[PDB]
Amino acid sequence: QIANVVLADGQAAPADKTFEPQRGQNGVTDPAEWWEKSSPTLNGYRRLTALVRRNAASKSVKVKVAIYDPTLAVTAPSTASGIQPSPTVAFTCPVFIEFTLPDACTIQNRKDILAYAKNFLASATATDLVVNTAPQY
Amino acid sequence: QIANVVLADGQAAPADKTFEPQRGQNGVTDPAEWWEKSSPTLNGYRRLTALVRRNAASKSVKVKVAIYDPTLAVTAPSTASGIQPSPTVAFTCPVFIEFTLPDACTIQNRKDILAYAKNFLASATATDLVVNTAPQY
Amino acid sequence: QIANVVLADGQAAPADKTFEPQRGQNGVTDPAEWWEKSSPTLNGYRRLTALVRRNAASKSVKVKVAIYDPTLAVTAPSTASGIQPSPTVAFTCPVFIEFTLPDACTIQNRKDILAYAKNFLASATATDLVVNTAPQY
Amino acid sequence: QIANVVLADGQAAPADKTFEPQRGQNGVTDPAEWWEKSSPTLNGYRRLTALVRRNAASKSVKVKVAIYDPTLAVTAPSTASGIQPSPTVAFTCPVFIEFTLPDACTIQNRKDILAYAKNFLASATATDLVVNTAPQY
Amino acid sequence: QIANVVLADGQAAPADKTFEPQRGQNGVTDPAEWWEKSSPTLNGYRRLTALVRRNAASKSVKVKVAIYDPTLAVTAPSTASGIQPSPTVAFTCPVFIEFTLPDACTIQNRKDILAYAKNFLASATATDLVVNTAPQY
Amino acid sequence: QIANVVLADGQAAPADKTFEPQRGQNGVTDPAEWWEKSSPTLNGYRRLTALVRRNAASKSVKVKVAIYDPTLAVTAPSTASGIQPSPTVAFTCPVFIEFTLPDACTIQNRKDILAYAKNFLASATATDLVVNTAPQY
Ligand SMILES: [Ca+2]
Repeated sequence: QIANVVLADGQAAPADKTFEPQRGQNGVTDPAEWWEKSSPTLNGYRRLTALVRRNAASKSVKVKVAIYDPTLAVTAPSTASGIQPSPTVAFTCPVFIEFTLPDACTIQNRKDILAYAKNFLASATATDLVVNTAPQY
Repeated sequence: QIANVVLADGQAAPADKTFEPQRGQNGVTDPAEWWEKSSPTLNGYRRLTALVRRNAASKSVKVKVAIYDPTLAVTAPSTASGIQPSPTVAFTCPVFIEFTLPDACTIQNRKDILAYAKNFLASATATDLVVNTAPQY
Repeated sequence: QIANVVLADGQAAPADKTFEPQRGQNGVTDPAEWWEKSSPTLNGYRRLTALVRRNAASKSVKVKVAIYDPTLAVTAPSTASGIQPSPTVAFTCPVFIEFTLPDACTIQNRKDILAYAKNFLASATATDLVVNTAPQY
Repeated sequence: QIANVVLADGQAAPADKTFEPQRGQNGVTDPAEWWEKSSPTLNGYRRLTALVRRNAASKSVKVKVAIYDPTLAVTAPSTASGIQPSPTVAFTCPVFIEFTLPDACTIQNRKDILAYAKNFLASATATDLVVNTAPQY
Repeated sequence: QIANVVLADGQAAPADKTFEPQRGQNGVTDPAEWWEKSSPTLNGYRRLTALVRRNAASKSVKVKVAIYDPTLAVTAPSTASGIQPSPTVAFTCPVFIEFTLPDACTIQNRKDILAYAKNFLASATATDLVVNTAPQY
Repeated sequence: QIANVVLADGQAAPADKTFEPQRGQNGVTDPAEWWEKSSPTLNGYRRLTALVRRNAASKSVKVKVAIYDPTLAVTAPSTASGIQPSPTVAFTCPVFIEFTLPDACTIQNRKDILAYAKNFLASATATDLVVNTAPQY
């Protein structure tokens, strides 16, 4: 069932960011969505989308997850020819994650694949890969 | 620099699977690759690919990671009209992970996004999502 | 083997700027690269590239080194958009250095040529040449 | 105006090599040139060229320096008794150095870039690079 | 990762020749290379290249190794007094070694084939073949 | 003169596999060949070919050696014909070795090059290279 999810950010001391749910997954067209509600306006909310859809062509199940972390732009009180500007997004950092699981697969295989993903993302080589934006020479 | 990466599988007690490197990332066309070497033939090797490529159109850096976990099929000593069969793959479970990081982003933003990914993948909602193949109702 | 390089800027009291290795050279095509990471964004990094490449045509070995020092443009919050733009580079100061070493080249000759280069660049005539942008009339 | 330049060669104790000014910088067309004039043949004169020219289109100042160190060779070793083989130029070790300084450039930026160049060339990584003939892997 | 390699030359008592790693294997494109760096000239460096690449079409792994031993020659014997003739490369003795291992290949088969190669090269028939320059009639 | 060659396979306790001479080399066109005769049928023989050939173009002498180790496919009585097929080869592991020896080549240089080859193939880096199919990263 759906409840908010708590993700610890990247710092010395992690600070838990809570994503409260906004949508349940309906059918396979619509993914379930979670919003952080940290900043005052919507543009500052961090987003989490998750969709489990069965693909009958491949006789398999797909799992798509997305994490959108937006950072707002630095504003100024005096905007040209008009009003003080509403807060806007300067850029946003996404993660996309896609698991695919065939129909003939084991519960053990699913646990294997998920643990491989989480342990790699913890691993220092993934940290080198994303934080330093560096290849593997 | 490149060294093998150790990922703990999904069990009661994790069993470390070691991926020894086979390729370094060359340019942006070619991703760096790691092979598990657990099974006797190649088809049983588990794979890990990682590529950091700068996309100049979006003025940003992309990071693509893939984990391929194949399970072999159950063979029989007597194959029709010929020889005992070589081990073949029955199916394979992949993860794909894509980070994108704009040029104007902070080291803090990169650490944030990676920690969000790893903490979610550890989270029980991600476990519900992949292991049980269940939506969020 | 690759390891960060520490160069001292020109001032009253010079400061050690450390170029951490961000990409190594394992092939002949693409040079090795070091990134400073003083500024918070990728644009503000100081760069150092170094390629050693055997040229079979001249039966020789070329060594190309480049040092890029960018001066980030002062970015103020927009007078028109009210929205401070992502940090940009107003201009960059490069050095390019090329050594060529023939196949019949003594270790002593290599030491000689590197010494002439470094001692000239330290020399007050090189200072008159680059710092004061003055020729020898 | 123009003055001869003395550089320390690479040895246990550096031996000052003096480059006499044999021609000064014409203007913006022909670079200034200095000649060591140590060897008895004109072959073994070491050379130094330096030119400072403002590219008005690019609104910048280019500074080009070159150091030419020749190594000679005779058909057969010298006897000091009869007519002996005149020496050929076996090879030449050049350094080329180029600075480019945009027109709206600080004197402090010029000092910075020259310092980065000279401190790097003194650095042991530059020594591993050029003297040892080994790239950074 | 990559480590220098020491080979015993042919003499009454073998003299260990150490090949330092001057460049590692790029990926699947450029082989790893090792340099002896014993002789004073760059001519007399002995070379070792090794590349391991999976041909995906042929479903196999190629392993290519090459050993380059140069022998130098001067126009006239050295005097140690005056300017002397720089040395030319008289000739080079290469070995090329290629293994191909199909994808469905046993680790025991790999051990077998490498053992056959090494034991043969140690064998006195290989010695009669290559050292003595005499075929098997 | 031709005589059988005895090579030791890689195992716990290595076994001497004897290649009996089955065809000698008396001409330059076709190499000499040795057959193992372990298996009962011709397909299961291990092969060794060796050609020493003077190349007048390069004023040199080439030596080509090849070792073919076939792994016979497990042949079970037909599931369809009920008739076990004649034994076939599922795959084969070759080694190819090429020495080239110029006309001006010292006996000592030949000993050197054969020694470098054999000692490298014995070397643990060669084992990491072929047995583990791993590059030098
Ligand atoms: Ca490396």
